[PDB]
Amino acid sequence: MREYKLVVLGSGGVGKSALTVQFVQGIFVEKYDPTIEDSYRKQVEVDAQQCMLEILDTAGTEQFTAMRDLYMKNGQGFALVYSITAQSTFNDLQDLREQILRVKDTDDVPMILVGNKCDLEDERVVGKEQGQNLARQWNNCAFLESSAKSKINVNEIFYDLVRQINR
Amino acid sequence: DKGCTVEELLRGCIEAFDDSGKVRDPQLVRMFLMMHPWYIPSSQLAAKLLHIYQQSRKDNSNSLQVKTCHLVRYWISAFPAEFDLNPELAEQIKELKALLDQEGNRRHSSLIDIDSVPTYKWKRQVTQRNPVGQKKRKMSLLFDHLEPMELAEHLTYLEYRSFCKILFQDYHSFVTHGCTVDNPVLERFISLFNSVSQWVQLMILSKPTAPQRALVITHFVHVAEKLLQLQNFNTLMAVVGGLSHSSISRLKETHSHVSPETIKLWEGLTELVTATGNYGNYRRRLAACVGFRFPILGVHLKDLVALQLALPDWLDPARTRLNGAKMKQLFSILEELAMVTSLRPPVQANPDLLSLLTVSLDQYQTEDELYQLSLQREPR
Repeated sequence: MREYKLVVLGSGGVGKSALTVQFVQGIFVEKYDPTIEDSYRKQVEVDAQQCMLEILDTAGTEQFTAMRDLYMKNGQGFALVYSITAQSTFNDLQDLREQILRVKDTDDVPMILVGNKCDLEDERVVGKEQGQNLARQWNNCAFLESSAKSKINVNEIFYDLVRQINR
Repeated sequence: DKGCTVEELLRGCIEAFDDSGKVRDPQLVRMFLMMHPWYIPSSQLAAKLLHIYQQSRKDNSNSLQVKTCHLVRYWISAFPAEFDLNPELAEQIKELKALLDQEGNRRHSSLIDIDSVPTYKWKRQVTQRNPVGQKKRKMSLLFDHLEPMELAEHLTYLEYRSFCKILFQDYHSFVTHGCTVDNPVLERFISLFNSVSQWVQLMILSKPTAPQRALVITHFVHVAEKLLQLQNFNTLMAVVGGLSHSSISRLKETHSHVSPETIKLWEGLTELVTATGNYGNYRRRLAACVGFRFPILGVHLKDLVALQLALPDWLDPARTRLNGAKMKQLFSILEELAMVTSLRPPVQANPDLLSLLTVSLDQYQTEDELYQLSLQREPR
């Protein structure tokens, strides 16, 4: 069984922690503890392969630059999450991608572009075509639209991330 | 137990004391006295204690009176900084002191004193001030000849001197907002963290030839080793992660000139502070520590933010019953962060080198500027 390090990046009001907890812990969290080792570990089958995924959530660490660089260095896949209700949260991902591309000297990095809070269609300000065009520019990487509350494309985030890692 | 309200829990904290003043279960009263701003402002809690004391006075219940006064005394002795900083809380304590002088007839009035607190509020408002036109390049020439341990020690002191200025209000505001919003003390601490990292980066990119840059890399690896020996995990992360910045990691030619022993020790230190396994190595080392320890703030901030976003504050939609688990879990972290201020680092430090270090850490370069400097040192 192969082990995957998947790092979740994003701005403040994106709810990336919501996606992480929904993916690993599920809808019922009943007892929760984020200081224990296997709180971010989930065993998952993708493309007939059994994999152990570890999610590195940058919940309150994005202000500590050293920790951010070690996240980028240590991480195999990167999920850049934005909120479809805020344009600024979408624009903030370019600098994040550049920092990943600088920590890893190459340009080819396993990465998925995620538009979260997709169910709030009445508040949407960024079109799906924006994320499609950007992911196409970003070495034609994966692009998805998800909703942690509506349980849309939660597992597919890391499914497609693992696919990109194996690709 | 499970499903408590702020009124029931405050009453439980009152009942936890003895008529003599003995505290029976100090963990509960210490928990609620620190954690209550999460749910109710401190001035309002003081007003509730005031009302309980008055209502007990009307019924001549001496036990409830003296127990309430002992709770207020423990509150003042345990968290004096908040009593100096919060004017409304101090006004509530003033009113309660007046009630004690009237009805208690100075029998319990001596139990409450608000200016017995050796506190300096302006410590959090005071910012540094240093001369212009310093040209403080003497630190550049100096740190080459500086013993690693010594340097480590001084860095520790600096960071520790900032860490002690952080109160519970700052942690609360951070965890609530996810970031530092109108939080200058914690913002200053984080800025000093990143200043240490960027200082490592600048000190390394300052040398013009690759073996010299490799030499300063080895030096910073040794100061990180000494920081670990100092049981200062916070600054360790600052320099180790600073050694893994994009600007320095892409310096392949200087990275050829670092000895393999240095590489072994360096990768060991980087593995110590890895995020793999939810910082398991770091957590295990910190748990095994005895004596003074400096936890990496940011792992624990990550835990607090995770707890805040995942679990609800209240169990009912009316927002009156406290989620007992969350409050406990949060507490288990924050108390630890508090206990760090209980011990001082076993560090000798001459203030002259402190001043030099601060002036050097002050200089700020953007990420792009350091990357450009790296490109100058080694093009593609």
